[PDB]
Amino acid sequence: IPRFNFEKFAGANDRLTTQMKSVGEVMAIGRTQQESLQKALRGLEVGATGFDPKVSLDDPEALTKIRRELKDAGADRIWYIADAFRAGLSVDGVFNLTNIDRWFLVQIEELVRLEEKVAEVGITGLNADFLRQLKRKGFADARLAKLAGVREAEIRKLRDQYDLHPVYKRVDTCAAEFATDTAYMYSTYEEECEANPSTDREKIMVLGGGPNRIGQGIEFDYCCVHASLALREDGYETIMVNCNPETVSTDYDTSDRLYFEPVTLEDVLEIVRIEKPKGVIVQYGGQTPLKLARALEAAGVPVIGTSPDAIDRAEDRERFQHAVERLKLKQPANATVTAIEMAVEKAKEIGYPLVVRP
Amino acid sequence: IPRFNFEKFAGANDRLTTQMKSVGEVMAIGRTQQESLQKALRGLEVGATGFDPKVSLDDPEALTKIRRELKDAGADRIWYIADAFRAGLSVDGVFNLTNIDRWFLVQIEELVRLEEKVAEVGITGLNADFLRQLKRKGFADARLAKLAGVREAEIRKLRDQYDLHPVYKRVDTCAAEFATDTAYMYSTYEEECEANPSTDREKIMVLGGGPNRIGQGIEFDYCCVHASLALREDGYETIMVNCNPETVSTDYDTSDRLYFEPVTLEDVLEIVRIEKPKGVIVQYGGQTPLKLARALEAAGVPVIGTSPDAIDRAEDRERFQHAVERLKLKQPANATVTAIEMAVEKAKEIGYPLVVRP
Amino acid sequence: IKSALLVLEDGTQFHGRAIGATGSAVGEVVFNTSMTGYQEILTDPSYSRQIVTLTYPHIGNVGTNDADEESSQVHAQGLVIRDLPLIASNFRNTEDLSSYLKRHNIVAIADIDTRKLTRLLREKGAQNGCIIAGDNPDAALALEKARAFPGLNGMDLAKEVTTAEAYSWTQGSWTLTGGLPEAKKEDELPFHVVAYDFGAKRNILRMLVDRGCRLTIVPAQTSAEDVLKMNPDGIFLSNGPGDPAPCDYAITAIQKFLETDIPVFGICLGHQLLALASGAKTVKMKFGHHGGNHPVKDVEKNVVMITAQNHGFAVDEATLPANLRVTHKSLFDGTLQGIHRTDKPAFSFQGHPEASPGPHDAAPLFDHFIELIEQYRKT
Amino acid sequence: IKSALLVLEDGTQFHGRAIGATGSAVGEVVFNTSMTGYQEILTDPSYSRQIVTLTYPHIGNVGTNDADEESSQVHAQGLVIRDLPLIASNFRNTEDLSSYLKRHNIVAIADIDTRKLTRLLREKGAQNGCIIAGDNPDAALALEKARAFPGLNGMDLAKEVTTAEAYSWTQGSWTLTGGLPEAKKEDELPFHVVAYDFGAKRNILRMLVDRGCRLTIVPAQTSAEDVLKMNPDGIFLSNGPGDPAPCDYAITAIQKFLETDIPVFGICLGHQLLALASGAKTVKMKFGHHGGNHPVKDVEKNVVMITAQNHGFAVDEATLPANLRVTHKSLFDGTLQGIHRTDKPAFSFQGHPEASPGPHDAAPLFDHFIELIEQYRKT
Ligand SMILES: [Cl-]
Ligand SMILES: [Cl-]
Ligand SMILES: [Cl-]
Ligand SMILES: [Cl-]
Ligand SMILES: [Cl-]
Ligand SMILES: [Cl-]
Ligand SMILES: [K+]
Ligand SMILES: [K+]
Ligand SMILES: [K+]
Ligand SMILES: [K+]
Repeated sequence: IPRFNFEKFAGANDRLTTQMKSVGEVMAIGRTQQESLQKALRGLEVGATGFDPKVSLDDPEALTKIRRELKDAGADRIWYIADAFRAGLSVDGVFNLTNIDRWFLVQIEELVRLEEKVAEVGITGLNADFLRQLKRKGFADARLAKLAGVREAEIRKLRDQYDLHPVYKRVDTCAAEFATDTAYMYSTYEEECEANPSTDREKIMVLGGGPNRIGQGIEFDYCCVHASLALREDGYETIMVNCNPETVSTDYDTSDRLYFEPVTLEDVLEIVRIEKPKGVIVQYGGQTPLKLARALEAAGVPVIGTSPDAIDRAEDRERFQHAVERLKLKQPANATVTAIEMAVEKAKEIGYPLVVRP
Repeated sequence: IPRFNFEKFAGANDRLTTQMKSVGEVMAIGRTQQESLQKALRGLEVGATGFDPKVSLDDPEALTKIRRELKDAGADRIWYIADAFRAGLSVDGVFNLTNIDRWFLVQIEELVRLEEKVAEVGITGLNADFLRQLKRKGFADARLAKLAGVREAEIRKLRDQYDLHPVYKRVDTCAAEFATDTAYMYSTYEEECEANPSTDREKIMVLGGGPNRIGQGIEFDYCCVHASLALREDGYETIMVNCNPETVSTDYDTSDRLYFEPVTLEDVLEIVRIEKPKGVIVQYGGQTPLKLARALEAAGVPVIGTSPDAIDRAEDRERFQHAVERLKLKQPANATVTAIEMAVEKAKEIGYPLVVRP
Repeated sequence: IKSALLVLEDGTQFHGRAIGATGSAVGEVVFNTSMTGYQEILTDPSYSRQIVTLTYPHIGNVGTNDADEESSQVHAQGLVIRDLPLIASNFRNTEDLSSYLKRHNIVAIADIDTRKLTRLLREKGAQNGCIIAGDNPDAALALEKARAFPGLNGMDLAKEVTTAEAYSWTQGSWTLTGGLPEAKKEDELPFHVVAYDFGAKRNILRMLVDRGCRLTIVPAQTSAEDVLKMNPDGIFLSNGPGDPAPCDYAITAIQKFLETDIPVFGICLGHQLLALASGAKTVKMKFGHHGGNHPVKDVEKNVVMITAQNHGFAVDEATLPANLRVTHKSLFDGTLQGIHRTDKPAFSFQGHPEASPGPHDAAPLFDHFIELIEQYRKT
Repeated sequence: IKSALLVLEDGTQFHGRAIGATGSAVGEVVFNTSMTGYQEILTDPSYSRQIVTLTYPHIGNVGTNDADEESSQVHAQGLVIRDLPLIASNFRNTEDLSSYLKRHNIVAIADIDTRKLTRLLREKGAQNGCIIAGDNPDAALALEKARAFPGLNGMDLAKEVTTAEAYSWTQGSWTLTGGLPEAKKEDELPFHVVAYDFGAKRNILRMLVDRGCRLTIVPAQTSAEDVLKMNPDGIFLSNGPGDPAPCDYAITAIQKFLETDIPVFGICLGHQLLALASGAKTVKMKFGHHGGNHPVKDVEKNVVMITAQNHGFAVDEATLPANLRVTHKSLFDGTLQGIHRTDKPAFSFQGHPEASPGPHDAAPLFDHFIELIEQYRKT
């Protein structure tokens, strides 16, 4: 799945054509197309958890937008396809507009249908059997929590309850015809696990930043690789978690164990669950892994290096100001406004020119 | 199917509710529901030949309009249902909006699908087998002609070629379990014909006005009934063609023979074809039969009473103005304006107040 | 394209489409006027060896469901309809008609002029026929098989569908709310009736149960003796396929019960049997009665009831023995519909008081039976 | 919920969904790495008595079509896949996989951990197994069936799939544009080759015809004498199921041919038979070769070809007679893939030069056959 950055280019034409406009891409592996696709969406780093809706069901105009979005593809098309199915459109209808093979479309419609049942039955209808079937389709805990009206952590606890965890398969070029000594894996909901984690060494896990986008390029990946190379050389068993296909970080040669997965809380926790690393590094992959720190720590993950709290202190405009204050350092005059008329006054205080940060 | 007249009440609420707003109704008989519905459509007298489109395929807002028409039923819903299927909405999506049983909906969908093939294959694709299939589903020659991009008479010719004519079945209250001496018939594309026309008497055909509407009411049907009662009494064999379930015209008692059929050129020609009447009266059913007169004659029907030409003379404002002129009679001053500024002038000529007639 | 063809004895061919199993079917051809109830009809044993034609064009609108099965299987030799709906649309549907047919291995044809077919049978009387559904239906062959059909006249079909071994039935009628109920416990049923199975419709049994009867289903050929031994509060003679005439065993037995004081009630084939055992004569009707809008008058009360009919043979009114009074007649053709023994507690009805499908109008016929029973116990 | 279950001899169970016929299937279980060509695979007679597992998860993406049938029927005893796609999506499709399966009455299961199964087969070697598709499939009983399977080792399956009577083959290969051709005319094909049907794949014949060969397909058990009588330009030995070893009749016959100067070419089973006939031995492999990406070296030319493989037995290279020279070896495991007689106009290939499905890399193997034939005719 390609990664775009149209928001940064307000006045740009955002319809997809023959001239590339994507700034990067994510890759995913699944035992089935549905599983593969869903995993790819949740690793895209756009805030999606799968097929999150774009338009409201009770929007009178909804069909008009959906139609537009389908006929003239934008970056969001994938999501408008599912919205289309939620709105009553048919696979043939969608086909006629998009030209995307029905083989793919039927799979998306089916997922929408399952989402509709989840919404309906609620968390209460999330029985072991059904939950399993949904996981097997690539459904993220977060997506399922949205539909059921719960916290992601609730679905996760529920899986824990049913002992519903993925298994890991390995890439081997030959469809298992030959054995592999390499550890290049992906998760899935199947029977046999081929992870076979070592009990031998001290493990260090490095979290990558998924697809590249403006602000989050190859620079973060370079650091992730260096970490792996250095510690491995140092004698640690290095574990890389990433899903950017363009990078060296996803080259099997770069780490002792590579998990080609979505850099999400769900995905990472499952790996940590069986690897039981000594430490996890979250400061090298850019924003993506950084935004996971606090939840990882919360879940018991052994996060190494500068703490999530220390990170937060800096990243928190208020915690920070306090510290600078404390250190007796210089900072430009600043205020936190709520209302317009508030700003103008405060602005008076602060003095023009001004830096207005959302 | 009910008959409405909302165009006559501009400021009125045109949505269907629990308070009746219809001004009349049409009825149709068919061996199948498809056949039955299409015949009724074509007999409604609103210019439909069946499921004629209401919205453009290539209209960006089409889905939005359709949706609305479905959700909040108006007089045109039935056509909008077909448009919905053409536009890519599924049977379930349509159900959800309209609550009309899927049993009916799938039927309409199949008809659309059939129309799309017709559009694709064109007139060349109209082999006997297919054409016959189409006829069996009640498709009108006019509908097929529009899809095929031909003249209605071309389809009719095509049918004559293939020898593809309808058969007549009779109404008998018992599903053919008992014989009947009454000749209350309806057309259908089947094997066995039950018309059994007389060779015996001179027949007179009377065309009805179809459903009642504002302006074309019971008054026209009363005349139709009297023509039949008089001539029948006079010894002719009286054949009535009408599909208004409310009227005395459609009472088996009123005539010798009753064809409960749409009053259209196609349907009428078929009856004529086999009855070979002595004359046809088109002067008593209102506008309906009147508009058919020319075509009927052209096609060789023995129209009696005032000639279609004669009728046209009167109805054509041009022809008329000459006849008044011809006779040295008085008529209000009139003009035929094309442009605005042409009228303003002409109007100065004519003098206010003015009677603008489209 | 999946062809199917139906050929009648006279050589009349109807070409259409296959909607059931691949294969051939041979039977007497009949027409049924029932606008609803196709499933119950199909599962009616009385239709054994018969090719069923339904006059109502759209057959299958509501799908199928186990509750709508009158027997353990499909008895109809074949099915002839005008149109098979695209979908089944009813909350009770568990399987579409076509799927159902296939599963029961029934040869069925759709898309034929059923009307023409119906008028032919009415006009010229019943005919034997054959339906062939497959890649290249052979007309000649079809004609062959039709022609070769033995015919239902003199055919004892009752022995063919009857139960192998006796059994007990204690199940009541379905309710919208409760569906088909749980079989009652013997101690719950007041009377004990012995039912001869001549290809019995489950609704007859169920409605008997509703009246407080515990049943004992017995094979057709069961001996009066063996029966008497059971100490029945009543004896019931069920409906069934074929000619009632050739069923000597039953006739003989019935005669035996008639010497007793035990109440006897026969429905349809059992009506014919009763009649025969009383010295009456049965005939084969032109086309018979198959539908559910049949008016029948209770001559006694001078009241009409709309009934469910399904018969090819009737009892000759003109040959009735004096001990056999007439209780009901058809308003359609005047044919014999009911009779009661002047001297015994035995009566019968040609139609189907149990309907299924059909108007409930004739249900009270059961009621009389109960009376007889209750009064027989009093003594 | 339509259950299905696969149980191996070792007792390993795979719980899934039934996607084909109801019932049971028993045979040796194998894995095939072919990401495409499933239909061709299923209709391969070499797969008789084998339960086929496909490694690629989505099986049935492009539905099915006649043109994609390698023989009259589906010979695979059963089919095992990870996922049966919601729809078929290809212009060429005429029937979805499930329907087709059901049509050919095949027991097949979907939704199982095909990877687990593959790994098991690769690690522990081939195993016999049983699939049960039904309401409540019995594991125990499946296990017994799998344990009771006699095993392919030493099993003559050729005599089982062969043709009753001999026939003529004159049809060429399919084309995108034209599709399958119309049978050529006998006077259109320069050569006349006699082909032994050990369960021959259509493509093999079609491709021979493309090269100008008019075929006479004979029953496996055909005498060399009966054959020679035909004055063949050449003899071809087809592919087939089971152990080549137990096919005495053919080895013997071939031996005869080898005394002559007629050109002989064998493919697969026929390769094996040719080796046996020359005094070589065959062995049954661990799990064998089944897929379409197998690298095979032409030792003579030092070039590699990606080939189509489907064999459980192989010719031992170490037992090769001096009159047998090695022409090809697998790059995957080093096993024997081709041989030529040093003293006679005879050679064979273990892979499948005709592919279908698979890479076309090996089709030139055919050309060499033709040279032998033209040169034989010169003489
Ligand atoms: Cl731009
Ligand atoms: Cl569930
Ligand atoms: Cl328009
Ligand atoms: Cl066609
Ligand atoms: Cl017909
Ligand atoms: Cl499994
Ligand atoms: K990237
Ligand atoms: K009206
Ligand atoms: K027909
Ligand atoms: K499973």
